[PDB]
Amino acid sequence: KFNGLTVLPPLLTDEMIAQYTSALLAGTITSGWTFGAGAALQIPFAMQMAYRFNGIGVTQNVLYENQKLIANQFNSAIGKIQDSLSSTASALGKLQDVVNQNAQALNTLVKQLSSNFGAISSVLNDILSRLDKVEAEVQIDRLITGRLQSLQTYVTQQLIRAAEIRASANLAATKMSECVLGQSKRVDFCGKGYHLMSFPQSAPHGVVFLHVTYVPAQEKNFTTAPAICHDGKAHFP
Amino acid sequence: TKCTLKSFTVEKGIYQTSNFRVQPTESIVRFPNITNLCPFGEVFNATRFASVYAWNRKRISNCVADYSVLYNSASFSTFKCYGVSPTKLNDLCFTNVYADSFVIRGDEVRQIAPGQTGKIADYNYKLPDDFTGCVIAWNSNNLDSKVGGNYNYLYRKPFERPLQSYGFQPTNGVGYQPYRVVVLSFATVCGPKKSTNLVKNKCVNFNFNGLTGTGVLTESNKKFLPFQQFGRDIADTTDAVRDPQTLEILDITPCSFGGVSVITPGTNTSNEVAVLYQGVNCTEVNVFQTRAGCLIGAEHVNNSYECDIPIGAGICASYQTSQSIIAYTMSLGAENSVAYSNNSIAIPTNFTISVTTEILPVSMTKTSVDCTMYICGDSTECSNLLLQYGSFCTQLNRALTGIAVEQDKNTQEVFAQVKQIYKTPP
Amino acid sequence: YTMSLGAENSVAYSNNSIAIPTNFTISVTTEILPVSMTKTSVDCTMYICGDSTECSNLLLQYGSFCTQLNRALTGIAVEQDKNTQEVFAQVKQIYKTPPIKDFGGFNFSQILPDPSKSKRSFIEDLLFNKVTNGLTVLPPLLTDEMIAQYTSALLAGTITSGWTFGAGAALQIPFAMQMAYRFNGIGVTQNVLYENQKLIANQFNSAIGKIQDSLSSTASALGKLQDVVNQNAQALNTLVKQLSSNFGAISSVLNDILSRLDKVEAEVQIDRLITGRLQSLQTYVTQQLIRAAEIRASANLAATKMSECVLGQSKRVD
Amino acid sequence: AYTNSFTRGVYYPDKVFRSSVLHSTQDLFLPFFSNVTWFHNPVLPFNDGVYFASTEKSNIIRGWIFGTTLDSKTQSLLIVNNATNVVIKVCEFQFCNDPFLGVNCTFEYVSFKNLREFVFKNIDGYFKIYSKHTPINLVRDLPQGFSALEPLVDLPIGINITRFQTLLAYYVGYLQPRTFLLKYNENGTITDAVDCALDPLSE
Ligand SMILES: *[C@@H]1O[C@H](CO)[C@@H](O[C@@H]2O[C@H](CO)[C@@H](O)[C@H](O)[C@H]2NC(C)=O)[C@H](O)[C@H]1NC(C)=O
Ligand SMILES: *[C@@H]1O[C@H](CO)[C@@H](O[C@@H]2O[C@H](CO)[C@@H](O)[C@H](O)[C@H]2NC(C)=O)[C@H](O)[C@H]1NC(C)=O
Ligand SMILES: *[C@@H]1O[C@H](CO)[C@@H](O)[C@H](O)[C@H]1NC(C)=O
Ligand SMILES: *[C@@H]1O[C@H](CO)[C@@H](O)[C@H](O)[C@H]1NC(C)=O
Ligand SMILES: *[C@@H]1O[C@H](CO)[C@@H](O)[C@H](O)[C@H]1NC(C)=O
Ligand SMILES: *[C@@H]1O[C@H](CO)[C@@H](O)[C@H](O)[C@H]1NC(C)=O
Ligand SMILES: *[C@@H]1O[C@H](CO)[C@@H](O)[C@H](O)[C@H]1NC(C)=O
Ligand SMILES: *[C@@H]1O[C@H](CO)[C@@H](O)[C@H](O)[C@H]1NC(C)=O
Ligand SMILES: *[C@@H]1O[C@H](CO)[C@@H](O)[C@H](O)[C@H]1NC(C)=O
Ligand SMILES: *[C@@H]1O[C@H](CO)[C@@H](O)[C@H](O)[C@H]1NC(C)=O
Ligand SMILES: *[C@@H]1O[C@H](CO)[C@@H](O)[C@H](O)[C@H]1NC(C)=O
Ligand SMILES: *[C@@H]1O[C@H](CO)[C@@H](O)[C@H](O)[C@H]1NC(C)=O
Ligand SMILES: *[C@@H]1O[C@H](CO)[C@@H](O)[C@H](O)[C@H]1NC(C)=O
Repeated sequence: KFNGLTVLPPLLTDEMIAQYTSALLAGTITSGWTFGAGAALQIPFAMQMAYRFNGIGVTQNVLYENQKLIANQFNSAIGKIQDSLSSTASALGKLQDVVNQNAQALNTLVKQLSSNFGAISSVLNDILSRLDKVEAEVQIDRLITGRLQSLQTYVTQQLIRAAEIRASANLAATKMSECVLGQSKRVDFCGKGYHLMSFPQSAPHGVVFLHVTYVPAQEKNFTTAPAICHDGKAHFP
Repeated sequence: TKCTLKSFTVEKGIYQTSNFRVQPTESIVRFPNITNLCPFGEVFNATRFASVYAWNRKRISNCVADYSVLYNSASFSTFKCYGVSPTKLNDLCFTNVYADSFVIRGDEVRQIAPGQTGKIADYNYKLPDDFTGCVIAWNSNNLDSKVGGNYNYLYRKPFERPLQSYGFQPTNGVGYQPYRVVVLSFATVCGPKKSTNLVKNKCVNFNFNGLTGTGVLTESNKKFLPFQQFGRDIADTTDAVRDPQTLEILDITPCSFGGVSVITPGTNTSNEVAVLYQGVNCTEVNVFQTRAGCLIGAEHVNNSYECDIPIGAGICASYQTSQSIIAYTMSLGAENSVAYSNNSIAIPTNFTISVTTEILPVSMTKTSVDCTMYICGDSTECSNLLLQYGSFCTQLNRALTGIAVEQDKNTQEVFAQVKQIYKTPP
Repeated sequence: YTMSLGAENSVAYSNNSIAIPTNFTISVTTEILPVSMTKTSVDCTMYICGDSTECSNLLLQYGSFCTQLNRALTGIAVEQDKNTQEVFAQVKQIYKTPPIKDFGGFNFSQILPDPSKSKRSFIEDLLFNKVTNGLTVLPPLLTDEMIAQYTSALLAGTITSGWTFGAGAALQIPFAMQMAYRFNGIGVTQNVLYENQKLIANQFNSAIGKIQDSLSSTASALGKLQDVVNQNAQALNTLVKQLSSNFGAISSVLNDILSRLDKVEAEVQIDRLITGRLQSLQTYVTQQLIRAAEIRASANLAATKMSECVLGQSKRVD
Repeated sequence: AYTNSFTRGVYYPDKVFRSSVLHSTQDLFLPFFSNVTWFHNPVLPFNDGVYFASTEKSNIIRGWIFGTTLDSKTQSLLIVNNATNVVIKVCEFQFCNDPFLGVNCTFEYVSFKNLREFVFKNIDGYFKIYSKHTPINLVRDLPQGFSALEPLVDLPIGINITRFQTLLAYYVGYLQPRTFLLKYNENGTITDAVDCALDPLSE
């Protein structure tokens, strides 16, 4: 378990990440996107949402005339996230998978110490206690070659996995810059619906975004026209 | 599955556990219609024989030595070998060989064998004492004798010509009695190989003309040129053969094989499971021939649902209604005819604010392996050998150090996007 | 010759001169992206050892390799379905068009399905024509006849309901009114559409026609997909050809070690073939992991183009 | 005197069927566009192996001798074609330095209108014959066209052939170790070839 394998701590502790997710969130609540652009500028939270609705082509008065409904929907929806996360761990599959793959890689790297690779024993001290150096070196070359090939394989796996996790980190960094610090217009980049804002929350080895999105609900059919004739001239909306 | 995963609990999924492989039902052998067997009748039943003091010889090469049958047959009463097992005469061979031969009174006639007893053997009658191959002998009274001892029989180089006439006579005593022998001294001479019937359509182990394999053999339309014996796939693999006895061409195909995979709900729910034999036809192995292979232990269903456990080729499985494993063509989603026309629009009259979780990994566990301590358990004798492999340990530890530093950078690039620690009002 | 980078053009700039387009061309430009490899699995015991028990026993001394090589290829194989899922399964319902084709004079008939075709569009049928052991191949989870229902659904949503089926329920809207939104989305005022609607339809219908001719005239436009097939075939053929290599053993025909030598000599010789074949397999698996990481980068790009570029209207220039 | 081999002197390398496929092989082959000797006879070196070809209609060339001395000291392949028979024998023959006609002994065997073409090589104690017959519209030189020669005889003769002679126009070329790419058609015949060493396009 400890045969030259070691785990180093992160530079940032989880308590430091929790301060950064607090800072990002407190900026996002008190000051909208402005703390992303430069100095944080305070703005009342209803007026921030009024800008964010206007950012999806919904007129500001559609917020203010519905503010208690919108607050009740938002507060209720946050409550449903706690229930969803409480109900099953299987929601965090993307994080638990990254922990499990590393544990399987190290357990495979450790179990490979027990393999003979065609030597008389995989316990190196057997060879050294049982054989003269001229004989022992022919056996130990097999264990060295086998163990070295196993270690090169483990490092090759970890390089490829580290590139996959870098692509995920660059995606998360892009998500935070646009989707928390701004209001990304990029359809379905910030969850389903028209994007409003998102709140980051820290997680072991990762990040969780709560994307908040306007989704249209009840709807009606109408007869429609591209334009209307008045005094022979055509009017457009 | 529990053993494959090294666990007593198995979560819902599909797991590969083993490889299924149709077994060879028997071994076929094919070689051409047998020909050019060695003329051992011309050795042992010869019309005349030289003296043991003057042993003759004849060719025993480029012809197939069926000598195991000849050694048990009436051509010899006794046999021996100078450099081989006597039972090997069914299949033994040399690049060249010859049958040295002679007859005499039995004490001298015994010299007609490789390195045989009495000085007349090394002086004339025998093959050399170091010579490879075997010899045989029998009573010579049918021709190699005369009433007072035959003067054509005699005793004293090996297989060559100081000498006198032998006692070989029909009235002779046990040491004087007429005897004759030959030494078949030592690819071309080879003993005959057997062959089987050519069983088609079964999975069979096989030999043709000294190539071998395991596969299914079937009649084919492929037009080999007459000297061609074997057919090849694009990448080295044998795909057809000529039968050496019946010059038609048969295909080869590998005996059917594939991953045994276990469909299961969680063991924290049920011990019922279903097995997918990937790729195989159900004829080879409550049974359902999917496009992914034969499935066993699952019920085919005409409904369709979201894909719970995937199989392949549009098939999925789940544990459902009192309940059992079902397999079904997956539903892509409920269909919907959109109410389009040149003048109809739908407009929403109300909204829902959704909140949707999204989750992304950012760091691996920062890990470092001291490659010298991993490869060598503190042994200096091991470390001194590891130096012969040069830079590899330094290189591997450098590569893992690059990964380890990058996890801090990933965490920095995600979270350190804000220059100040903002705090809320109370 | 020393190549030229392009035609030289001095822009006629001055502090009071502007150029404004009096007209436009609608254009249709193809873009092609790989999304999945051929899902592949290898029985390393059958690959390394040709059903020989002596070889199969020797291989046990190497421990975990045949397990972790199966696991590595299985991880890649599952990821191919995940890529295909995230590209195509972006829509909650299989939308379908009405029987009528009152799309304001636009003509999608070449890109919509034909039920007489597997149910695919005519342009999808061009594309399906222009692309062409111990080792095994596994089928994709979604068949070509399933993917064609998702491309039909995404397309029928896009035609009938604008981007709205990406944001929520598919709200129907007439196609000449959807294009007025698309024009306002590029800052061209919507009356430019209506005052040019027949011209815009003619340019669009003509441009769709030219895609068929472009795809029919040369395979070189479709090279990315053909190359992904070529690379996997070339990798598997290399892995098969390596079975014939001797690696310093007396012959790569495994039975012609066993039938020829004494057991100690045969085991020392077979350990070469095991080492060589196992190193050849580790090489192939490493190639497939790196190739699969490239295809995953292409699939995440394609999935993003599906979300922004089909389901929406991206302002991301080029 | 000399002429040129052009496209000729390919032969089936092994007893194997391959079809609708391109295959790479390395062997003693007649190099493409190599110069070849010309004759209407002398005694010649075998080199690594021989390409031999003669315009024929009446068996004017009676056969060949292959060996080292071609006289008494060591075994030699007398090869003769005599009407209904092909006949071979292996003696250290006591015949003249060049046996002719007008208008040890360890083995023996029995089996212009045209060009007759042949290849001979002696490897690992085995002697090989490959051959082809074709009708023709040219008899002054080997025509630029393609037809792979196919095996007739394959025997473990064990003799070290280094020299040969014709028995009595014809041409002599010599094989060299080269890599060739062979076009096997749908019917399992070789139908075209490339020698990788001929030019950079061939590489
Ligand atoms: C804008 O450009 C279009 C072509 O893109 C012009 O349409 C063509 O006009 C000519 C006559 O000038 C017709 O013969 C062609 O058949 C038209 N082409 C198509 C595809 O319809 C159009 O006239 C231009 N409009 C303006 C205002 O300049
Ligand atoms: C849409 O365009 C297609 C061609 O892109 C038109 O199909 C052709 O129509 C003519 C007249 O009916 C036929 O002669 C051709 O054989 C058709 N070709 C094919 C491939 O079907 C189609 O008519 C157009 N439809 C609409 C509604 O405009
Ligand atoms: C719109 O009208 C059509 C019939 O014209 C009907 O099928 C559809 O369900 C209606 N949709 C709504 C939201 O009322
Ligand atoms: C082999 O012998 C059988 C009869 O015993 C005959 O039918 C078959 O054609 C022969 N094959 C050859 C290649 O001579
Ligand atoms: C697992 O099984 C236990 C009983 O053995 C049960 O209490 C528990 O709810 C089960 N969990 C799930 C997720 O099914
Ligand atoms: C192979 O499977 C198909 C169905 O996939 C079946 O029709 C066929 O009969 C099977 N072949 C054999 C030899 O059983
Ligand atoms: C599926 O439904 C059809 C009728 O639509 C029926 O004939 C068939 O028997 C059903 N399948 C099974 C496995 O029973
Ligand atoms: C809008 O939806 C909410 C529930 O989400 C409902 O309480 C409210 O009455 C609805 N308002 C209208 C005008 O339909
Ligand atoms: C050899 O070939 C060249 C052309 O490649 C030709 O010019 C030359 O005359 C030939 N020489 C002989 C000796 O045949
Ligand atoms: C060919 O020559 C051999 C002797 O070398 C002779 O036995 C045979 O009869 C001849 N055949 C013909 C057809 O002349
Ligand atoms: C073959 O060798 C024998 C002596 O072993 C000799 O008598 C005979 O003349 C040789 N053959 C020829 C063709 O000379
Ligand atoms: C043939 O040549 C080899 C060396 O190349 C030699 O060992 C062998 O004895 C020779 N055989 C004869 C029959 O001359
Ligand atoms: C293959 O052989 C058949 C006759 O067996 C002939 O009809 C056909 O034309 C040949 N095809 C090729 C490509 O040589």
